[PDB]
Amino acid sequence: SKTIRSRSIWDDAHAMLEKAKAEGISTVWDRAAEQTPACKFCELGTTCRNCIMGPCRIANRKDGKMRLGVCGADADVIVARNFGRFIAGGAAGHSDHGRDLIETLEAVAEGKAPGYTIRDVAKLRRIAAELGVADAATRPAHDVAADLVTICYNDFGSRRNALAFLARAPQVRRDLWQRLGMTPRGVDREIAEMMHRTHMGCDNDHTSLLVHAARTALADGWGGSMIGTELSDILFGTPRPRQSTVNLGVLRKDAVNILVHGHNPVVSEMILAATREPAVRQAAQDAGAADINVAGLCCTGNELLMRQGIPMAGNHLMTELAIVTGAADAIVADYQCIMPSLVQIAACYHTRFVTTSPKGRFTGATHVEVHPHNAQERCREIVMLAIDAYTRRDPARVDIPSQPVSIMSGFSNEAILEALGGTPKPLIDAVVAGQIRGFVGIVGCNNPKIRQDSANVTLTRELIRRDIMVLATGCVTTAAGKAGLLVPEAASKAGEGLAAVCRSLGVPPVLHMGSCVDNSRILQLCALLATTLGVDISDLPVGASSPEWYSEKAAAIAMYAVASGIPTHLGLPPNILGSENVTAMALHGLQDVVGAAFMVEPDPVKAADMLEAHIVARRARLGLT
Amino acid sequence: SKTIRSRSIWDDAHAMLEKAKAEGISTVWDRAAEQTPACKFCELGTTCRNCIMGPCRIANRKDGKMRLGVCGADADVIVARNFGRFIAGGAAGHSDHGRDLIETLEAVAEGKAPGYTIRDVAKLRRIAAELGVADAATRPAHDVAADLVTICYNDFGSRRNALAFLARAPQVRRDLWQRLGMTPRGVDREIAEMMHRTHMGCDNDHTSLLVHAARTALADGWGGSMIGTELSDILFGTPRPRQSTVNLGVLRKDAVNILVHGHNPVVSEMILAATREPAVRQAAQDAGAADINVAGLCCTGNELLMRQGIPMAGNHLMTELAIVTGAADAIVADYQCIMPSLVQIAACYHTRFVTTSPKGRFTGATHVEVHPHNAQERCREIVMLAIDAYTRRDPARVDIPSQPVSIMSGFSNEAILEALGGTPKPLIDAVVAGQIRGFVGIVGCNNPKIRQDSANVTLTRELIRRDIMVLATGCVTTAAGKAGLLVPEAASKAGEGLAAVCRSLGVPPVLHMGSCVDNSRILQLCALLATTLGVDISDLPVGASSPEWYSEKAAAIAMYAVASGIPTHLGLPPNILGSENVTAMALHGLQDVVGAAFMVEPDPVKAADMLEAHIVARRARLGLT
Ligand code: SF4
Ligand code: SF4
Ligand code: FES
Repeated sequence: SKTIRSRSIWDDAHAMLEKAKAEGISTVWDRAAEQTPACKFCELGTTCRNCIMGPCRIANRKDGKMRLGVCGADADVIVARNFGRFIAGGAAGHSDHGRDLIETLEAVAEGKAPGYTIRDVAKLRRIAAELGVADAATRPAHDVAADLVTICYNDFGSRRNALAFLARAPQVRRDLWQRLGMTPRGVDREIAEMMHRTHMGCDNDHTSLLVHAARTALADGWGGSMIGTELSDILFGTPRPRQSTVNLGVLRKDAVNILVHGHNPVVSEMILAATREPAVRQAAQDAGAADINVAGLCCTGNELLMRQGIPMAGNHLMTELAIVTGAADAIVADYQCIMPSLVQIAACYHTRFVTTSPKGRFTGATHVEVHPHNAQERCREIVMLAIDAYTRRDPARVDIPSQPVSIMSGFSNEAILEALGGTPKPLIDAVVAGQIRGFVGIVGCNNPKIRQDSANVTLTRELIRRDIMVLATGCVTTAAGKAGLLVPEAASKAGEGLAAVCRSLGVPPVLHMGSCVDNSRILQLCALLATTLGVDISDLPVGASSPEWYSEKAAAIAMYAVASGIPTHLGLPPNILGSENVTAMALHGLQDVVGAAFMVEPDPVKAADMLEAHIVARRARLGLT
Repeated sequence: SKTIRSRSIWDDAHAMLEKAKAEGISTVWDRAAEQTPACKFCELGTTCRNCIMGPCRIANRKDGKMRLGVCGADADVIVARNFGRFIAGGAAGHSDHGRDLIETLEAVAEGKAPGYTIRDVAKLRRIAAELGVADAATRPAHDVAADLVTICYNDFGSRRNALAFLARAPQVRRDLWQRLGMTPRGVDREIAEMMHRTHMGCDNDHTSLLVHAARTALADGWGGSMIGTELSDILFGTPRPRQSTVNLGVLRKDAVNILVHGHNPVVSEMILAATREPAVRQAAQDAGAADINVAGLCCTGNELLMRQGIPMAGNHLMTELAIVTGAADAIVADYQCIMPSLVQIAACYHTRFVTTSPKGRFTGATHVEVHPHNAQERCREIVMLAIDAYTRRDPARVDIPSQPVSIMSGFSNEAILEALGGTPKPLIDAVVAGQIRGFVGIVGCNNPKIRQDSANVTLTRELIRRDIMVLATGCVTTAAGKAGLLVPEAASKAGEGLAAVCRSLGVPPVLHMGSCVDNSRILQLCALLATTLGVDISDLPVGASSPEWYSEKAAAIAMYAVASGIPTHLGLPPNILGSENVTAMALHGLQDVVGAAFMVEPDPVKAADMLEAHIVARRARLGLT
């Protein structure tokens, strides 16, 4: 229908929205329509529930009433406090993700994690030496792991002056954070101090609350997310370039289709291993299946895509539609961005909805809790549930749409530097020469307010055309992939400068750099370039963008990009427009403080113009053409 | 007027409300009226702002729409997540409070905190030995302090299985927390994990979220609050019984009046020490003042009351009215419960409003930031500001309304056990004999929804009539004090059994046990009694009540009281009544799990009936009349 066509740009999504409509299944778009219009105070941020002297709303009335809360807080404080807690929720998701990776590596170091090993021992020694472990190159790998585990855990403590990975930032960027009071000291500490500041009668200055919001988000990018990325590479291998496929067509009628959903790869890496055991493959064969086919959703799909080339089934707004195919025999979920509607839609079919984390509980789900010491045993049990669910699949309701699209994935910073001969010198020369005018990381989510991936794909096309290389992470990866932009042949869709560089390296114009925690790879690349050139990150021709973000995590990623000197664009505004002072600080004031600011622009073509203008100005300050 | 009469039960509050009305000064009651009626969805908790697919509201509509959020969360999840963040904000207040006391003690142990010492070396050695410091009885005091600092910091890390002070709870209670997965592991970790669970698509089971809320609150009472209390006694002294006074009459017309506001006594102890320096006193008398007069507000006033006997000017809803007296020459604030309206009301007078913590910033306030390495220097500077403001006090607008009421304060557990001869046996004997039928800790705030202190005083009167001893902390202290119930002579207002025990020990029927962190003193006392009798805290004839609470911290205290087996009464409900399942869990379901539950009752007499009934049932299970 006209309505179905306006919800997404993808054929596989349209087909499933027709199927869901015919079957009477409501989707995220339907509930988004119901929640429209939204509460004007909640939209603007001028509402507060932090105590039961309230709840309060700030209104502009003729009689001057309701200008302040019961405690006396004005709109600036109330909007800033809400935005501060919004950021802290996002940093906390990445905080727990990074914490689980430390526990897993500690379990490996102690020999209490059957089925886990240190896949990349060379990276473990490099990271441990970088963070100061003594004799990281020669001591036994388990000892080196235990000492890195200790360094990581101490960043989750309250005794550090600065996070351990903060050393990667240029000295000028560290001096700036120090003068401003933004230096992140502890991953959990900043979140706790934010929750304390936003309590009634604590931090009642909107400038102070936003400064600590930056510090909280910086504890994510250079802490929770960076620890998660680096330890994931140690535990499961550093990504290298590889081919794979994307979209709902990666589901097979003839196979047990297991969709992994969530973020943490500690579970899905063992799910994948259980599917390869001979006895488990025998059960699938005894059930009439040709194979066991694992496919990814959202960031845990990105994780298996970067390290294993596991095909990605879809991104955020594709998750419900993947069950509508009738071929999803099991959804295995850990945490974050797993819509509870999946439980009800799975109940419409044979699909087993299996939760695996103590933090990711869903009423009505099948809970098989997974920890490092039992993951190999539990994941074997979970795949068996999927094989059993496969036997009850109704074939008359199976409709897997579309043909999978080829993609190239696995562009970690190690892979990037390897493709350049080992140093960033060829990369820097291309920028100086003007072949690659700059880099933009397009990151983030889908959002029902925006036609699915319309802004992600348009902005990607606009940027590579202007010789601006795109680094894609998160749910943008699937948008760039389904658009055919994640393959080296996509250089024909770039400008002459970017196309020529890409064709000499054999890489696509859009580099898939992983999941949402892997946005720390972009911080690492930016820090590595600024240090080499002897400048700040705010001098590099770079930018960040999330045209269709939804989550608190995307807010925290955008905030730590801005606080790190990266001009960051958002397609939709946060719930802050009720305060002009907070809005001006987010859009303009931060430029005077951290060298970068937020941009809110729903037109992806204007967004490309704005990101390009920042790049052009930074190129001028570097003395480039 | 009739309106002024309905806002408070006290004459000193009535006089300042009459004064503020003639001077055209809006108070917290005026703003509460503007915010009434409140938003229904915010009141019920059935609104969510956790992502920008929303904001969402859950409504009971005839057309069936808006039953779920955009992500699919129902009312049970949305209300439970809101309550979880509500609890986390309260636990974070106490967390940063305890973290600051660890920092002060560490600065003292390092010799980098002029003017601070270890005023109770005896308690330092006892506590450090209790938590496992080697040779704590004989090693140098600073060395023992450094080891206790390390132990305390580790509870602010992520490597422990249980907080250090949890060993105080009886084994049966620790085994229960373990089976339920409620054991608090890290003060900051539980807060960070709660913010992760409440992110979209993580924890979507209201039972699970509520269980982690109890864990998050238990990390407060047995962690942040208990560390804050014990380290404050080590740094500033263990409280002992002493006489003092309460209400706005503690302000002197002929003296420089410095009101200390907030929670942390690291500041106000050095403020008081600054007013006792001879050269500082000479400056006040050279300015025309008879002396410098320090008086307390809220919990930092409780701290100076417990350890120094400093008179208390008032509690929560008295803070604005204390400036309206015209005699408040300076307000010294740290953090929590400091209404931003105090800056505006101080601007109506000569009053200087001074902030001292980097976490408690107020636009327009005079910021003199205090840290252990410069507190002695800065606090002298703050008192000099107070003397200078005193020279500008307009005498025609001064109106100190009442005569202070005598109180007795300082009833730490150490003081209680000393009064009993060193063992709990005389107390246990009184309870077995029926002279003291039970204990109820009356804790918590004021709230404009309830006539100030009307429910606090009425419940306190009702409980001591029934031979139930009351333990008072927080802003209840000022209510019980102004009603004359904090002196030994108040035994005449108690039943025959409690009066006899009180006259025998020479103590009041209401024992002031300190600030809001000092509610950990109540947990310690219950744990000591349960351990001595070989039962659970849920077997003791005990109760908790906050008849006029408002803050997130009061909610957190109530949650860890219930989770520890103490039946807890709230005069007003949290924003949870939009979910019957969550309300039934808090009011009934928790009884089957932790042995206690919440009670919501705005009638203080019925609150006494419910509290007394729980105590009677527990006396029966112990085999008592
Ligand atoms: S903190 Fe202030 S603005 Fe927020 S609900 Fe409480 S009284 Fe209202
Ligand atoms: S988390 Fe769910 S209920 Fe809350 S605002 Fe987002 S979509 Fe709505
Ligand atoms: S729902 Fe209460 S203000 Fe938006």
